[PDB]
Amino acid sequence: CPLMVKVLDAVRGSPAINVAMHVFRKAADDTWEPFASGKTSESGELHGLTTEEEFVEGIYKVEIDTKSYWKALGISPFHEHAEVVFTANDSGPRRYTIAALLSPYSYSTTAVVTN
Amino acid sequence: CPLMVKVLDAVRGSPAINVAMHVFRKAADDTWEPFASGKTSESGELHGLTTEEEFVEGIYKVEIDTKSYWKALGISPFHEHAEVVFTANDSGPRRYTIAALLSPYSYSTTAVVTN
Ligand SMILES: CCc1oc2ccccc2c1C(=O)c1cc(I)c(O)c(I)c1
Ligand SMILES: CCc1oc2ccccc2c1C(=O)c1cc(I)c(O)c(I)c1
Repeated sequence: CPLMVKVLDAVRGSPAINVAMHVFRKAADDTWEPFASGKTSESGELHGLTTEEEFVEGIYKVEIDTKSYWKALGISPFHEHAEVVFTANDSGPRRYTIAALLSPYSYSTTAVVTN
Repeated sequence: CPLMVKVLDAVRGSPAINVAMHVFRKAADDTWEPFASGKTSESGELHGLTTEEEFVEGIYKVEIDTKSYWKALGISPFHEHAEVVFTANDSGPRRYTIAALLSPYSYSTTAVVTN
């Protein structure tokens, strides 16, 4: 699992469950091409998005649909989505965990990158 | 000043000075059109982006060039940029501060919306 995404809820102190997200990869013409998508599980984690063969060098974007998550909880959030953009595998393959911690008007994102 | 941006540095404990950013407004065809841009001041703030007349309801994206900021300090960053995508809503007189707190492998953003 070279790319995993973990989402937490800072209001409830819990994993953020059923959070949809889309992953895009920048193509040679500099447009965003669909790469993978999914939703977080009961643990707030989304596994199995890609494989080591498919996950080549490039610039990737993870668009986390935080708006839908908050609205289903009756909260009108500030952000449309949390957007994480990064170069992957520039120095050879890595494993990437993209984490997001969500509040209605704020979010943080970090990456844990291992060899 | 209906819209202001402030950027802090979590490694140095200081405003993030000379950080470039562009603001985009979502167009009818889902494209991002340039709206405003600038560089943060010695206080890490960017003022005068727009006016109340021009800053109408809609979806806006602030794209913060965090990669160049870290490169200039000699620090290897994870993100290509920090993106903040939000809907501007007319519900009372509102002034928006978009803030970002930067680390090489992590960032946080929040909105301080006041009257
Ligand atoms: C931005 C997301 C985030 O905010 C934080 C605030 C305080 C401490 C950690 C975090 C954190 C994490 O990244 C994170 C949390 C867990 I639990 C975890 O298992 C993994 I891997 C990553
Ligand atoms: C993500 C932005 C952010 O990260 C933080 C981490 C800890 C405490 C506060 C913050 C903070 C702020 O909102 C913020 C900070 C300052 I100083 C400020 O002048 C204004 I307006 C806003």
